[PDB]
Amino acid sequence: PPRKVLIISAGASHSVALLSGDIVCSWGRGEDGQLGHGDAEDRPSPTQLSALDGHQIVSVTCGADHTVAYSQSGMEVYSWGWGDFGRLGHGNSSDLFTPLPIKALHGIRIKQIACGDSHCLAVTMEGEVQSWGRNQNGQLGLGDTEDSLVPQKIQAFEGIRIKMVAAGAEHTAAVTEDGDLYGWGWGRYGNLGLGDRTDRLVPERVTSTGGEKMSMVACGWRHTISVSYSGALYTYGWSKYGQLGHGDLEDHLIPHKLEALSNSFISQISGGWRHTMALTSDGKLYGWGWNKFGQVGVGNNLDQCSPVQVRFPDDQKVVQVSCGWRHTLAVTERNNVFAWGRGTNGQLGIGESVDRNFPKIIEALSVDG
Amino acid sequence: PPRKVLIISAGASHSVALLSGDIVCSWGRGEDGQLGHGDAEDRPSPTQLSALDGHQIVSVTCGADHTVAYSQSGMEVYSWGWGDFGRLGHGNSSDLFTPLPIKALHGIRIKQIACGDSHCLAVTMEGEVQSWGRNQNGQLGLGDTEDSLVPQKIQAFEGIRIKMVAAGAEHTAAVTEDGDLYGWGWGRYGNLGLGDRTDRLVPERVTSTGGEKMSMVACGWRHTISVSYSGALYTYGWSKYGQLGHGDLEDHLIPHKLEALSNSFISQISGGWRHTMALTSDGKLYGWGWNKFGQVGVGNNLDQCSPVQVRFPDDQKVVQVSCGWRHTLAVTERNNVFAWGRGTNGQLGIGESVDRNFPKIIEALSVDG
Ligand SMILES: [Mg+2]
Ligand SMILES: [Mg+2]
Ligand SMILES: [Mg+2]
Ligand SMILES: [Mg+2]
Ligand SMILES: [Mg+2]
Ligand SMILES: [Mg+2]
Ligand SMILES: [Mg+2]
Ligand SMILES: [Mg+2]
Ligand SMILES: [Mg+2]
Ligand SMILES: [Mg+2]
Repeated sequence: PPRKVLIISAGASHSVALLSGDIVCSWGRGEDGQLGHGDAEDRPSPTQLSALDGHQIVSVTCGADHTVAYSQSGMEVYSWGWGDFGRLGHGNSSDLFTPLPIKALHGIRIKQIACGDSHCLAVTMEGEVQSWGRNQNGQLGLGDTEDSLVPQKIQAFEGIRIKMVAAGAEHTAAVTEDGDLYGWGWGRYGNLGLGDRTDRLVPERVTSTGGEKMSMVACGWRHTISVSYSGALYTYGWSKYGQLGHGDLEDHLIPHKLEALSNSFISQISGGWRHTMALTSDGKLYGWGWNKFGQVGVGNNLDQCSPVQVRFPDDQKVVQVSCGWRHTLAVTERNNVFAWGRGTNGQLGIGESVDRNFPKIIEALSVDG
Repeated sequence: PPRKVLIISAGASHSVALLSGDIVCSWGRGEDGQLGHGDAEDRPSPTQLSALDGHQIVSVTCGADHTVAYSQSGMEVYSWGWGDFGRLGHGNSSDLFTPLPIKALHGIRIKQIACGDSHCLAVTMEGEVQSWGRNQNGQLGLGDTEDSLVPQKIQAFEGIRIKMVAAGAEHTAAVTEDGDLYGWGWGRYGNLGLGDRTDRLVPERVTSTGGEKMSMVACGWRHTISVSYSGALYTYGWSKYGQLGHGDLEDHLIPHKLEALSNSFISQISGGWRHTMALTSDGKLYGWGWNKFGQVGVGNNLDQCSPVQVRFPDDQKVVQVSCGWRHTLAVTERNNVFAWGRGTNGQLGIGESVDRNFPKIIEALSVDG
C-alpha cells in the first residue's frame, strides 16, 4: 500500500506531517529546534524525524516555533522547539532540538492537542483539559497570571466535557460536547467573543452564538473562528487584514456569521497569523485575509476580505488544510499535498523556491508531480 | 576612502549601520520590513537604505524586528519593520517596509532612543521620556496595561532629568542625570533589580546599588546591566545561560557587581538575547553567556558564564559593540567592522556564510580586508 500523508500541520515558519507507517517528517525553519532533527538548520524539503520512528505517533500539531506529537500505544506526548515560558511542558525553559516525552502526560488518554504561540493545551478522552506555558494574560485558564512550566488541570471545566480546544498568540477557546463555546486569555481585539475587550483568567462562556450550538473552533493569532451544528461559519476578533471575511474590515467582539458561505456546510477550519481557511463538506477550500506572500492561494498578492475559492488541478477535492503565519498547506482526495505562500525558510517543502501565490504540489509527499 | 562607520546596531536577526556622509545601511533578515528597502528579502551584505539618503540621520537603533533612526537637523524620528502593538509609533499597527516619520515626535529634540522587542522609548534633550508600543506588563511606565500606538510622556519622571533609557523583551530601565537607577515592566526573572519577581507599571527606583551612582544602563532580553560612576559593572535578572557573568547560572533580583572585571573601567555595555558584551576604557571587549552559535566571539562553541576577552587582528582596540539575538557586531579603532555568531539570515554582512565563532571583518564597510 502506497505511503500517504495522514496529518499535516503548519507552524509560523515550519511544516510537519505524519505519514503512513507512523513516520513523522518536518521542513521549513529549524533555528529554534522546531523541526526536531537535532540541528538548527532550515530544511527546504520534507525530512524524516528518525528519532520518532517506531514510536507509533498518531498525531502532530505545530505551535508558532515548537511542535507536539503523541502516541496512543506509547501513551506518550512529545514536544520540541523553542522552550521559553514553558511551552514544551517539561518543568524548565530549555529549548529542545530533539523530541522529548512530556512526563506529566504519560499514561493519559489524549483526545486532542492545541498549540498557540507560547502555550499549549491537551484534551483527554474524558473531556478534561490540561494547559501549560505562558500565562501573562490568563491564557492557561487557571485563574492567575503566572507562567506554568508543567501541565496543570483547568479546574473550571470540572463537570463539563470538552470536545476540542484552540489556541492563538495569547488566547484560548473551546467547545464542549454539548455545544457551548468558551474563550479566555488576552482579549484586547474582541477575540474572546464575549462582547468586550477585556482579558479573562478562566474560561468564560460565549452567550451570543446566534442561538446555535458550536461543533468546532479554531484560533488565528488574534482572531477566532467557529462552526455551528448547521455548518454555519462564525468569526470574531481582529479584522485588520480582512481575516474575519465579512467583506469589510469591521471589528467583531462577538461571533459574527459569515453570510457569504451560508449556502455551504463547513467541515474544517484553520486560522493563520493574519489569514483564514475554511473547507466545505463538498471539498471546496476557501481562503481570505492577508495575502502579501500569496498565502491565500488565489493567484495574486492582494489582501482578500471575502472568502475566495482556492483552486487545484482538475478541481480535486480538498480534505485537510492548515495555516501557518505566512504559508498554507493542504491535502487532497487524491492524496496529493500542496503548499503556497512564503517559502524563504523552506516551509513549502518543494526544495529551494520563490514564494508562491497559488497551490504548488509537494512531490515528496504526493502521488502526482 | 571607505566611509567612516559612526554607529552600529543589532536586532534579533538584522544589523544596521550609519556611515559618514549620513548614509544608512542594513542587512540580515528582511521578512518583517526591518531592513527598510521596500521589499521583504534577506540581504547577506550591507545594503544602502536609499529612502534615507539626504535625511541627515545621526543615529540608528534596532529593536528585535524593527528599526528606528533620527535626524537632529531635520528634527525627525523614523521607524520601520514589524508594526504590531504599535512599536513603530504611527497610531496604527501596520508593518512598514520603508521608513516613515513618527509624526508625534516631529520637532522634538531627541537625546536617545531605546528599542525593545515590542516597545520603544525616547529621551529628550530636556530629560523627559516618551514611550510607545506593547504595555501588557507595564513596560511603557504609564501606570496601566494598555498598549499605546503613539508616543506618550512618562509623567512619573516630572522633575527628574533622565540621562538614558534601555529596553528588553518586555521590561525597561533608566538612569537619571543624578545617578539614580530605575526599572519597570515585566519582572518575573528579577530583571527590574527591585529585589523581587513582580512587575511594575510605573518606574521604580532601584535602591540596592552597591552604594554607587549609575552612569549607564542596558537591557538584554530578560537581563539588565549597569555601570557605576567608578566604572564597576553590575548585572541582574536571568542567568539561565550565564548571561549575568558571575561564574554560575544563578538569577539575581538586585544589581550584583561583576567582580572579575573590577580592575577595569567599563565604558560601553550591550545585552543580547542570552549573551552580554562589555567594553573597557582601554578598548578591550569582553563577552559572556550563550555561545551555541558562536555569538560570544571567543573562537569556540562553549557557553561562557564568566567574561572572556574577544580578540581581534593585531589586538586592535574596540570602540563600539552591539548584541543581536544570535549574533554580535563591533567597530574598531581602525574603522573596521566585525561580526560573529549566527549567519543564516545574512546578519553577519559577509555575503553568504556559515555561522562564525570569532570576529570576521565586514569587507564592505572596512578599511582593512
Ligand atoms: Mg544540535
Ligand atoms: Mg497557579
Ligand atoms: Mg453582517
Ligand atoms: Mg452596519
Ligand atoms: Mg480599529
Ligand atoms: Mg534565501
Ligand atoms: Mg545608539
Ligand atoms: Mg521570529
Ligand atoms: Mg595597539
Ligand atoms: Mg539557509
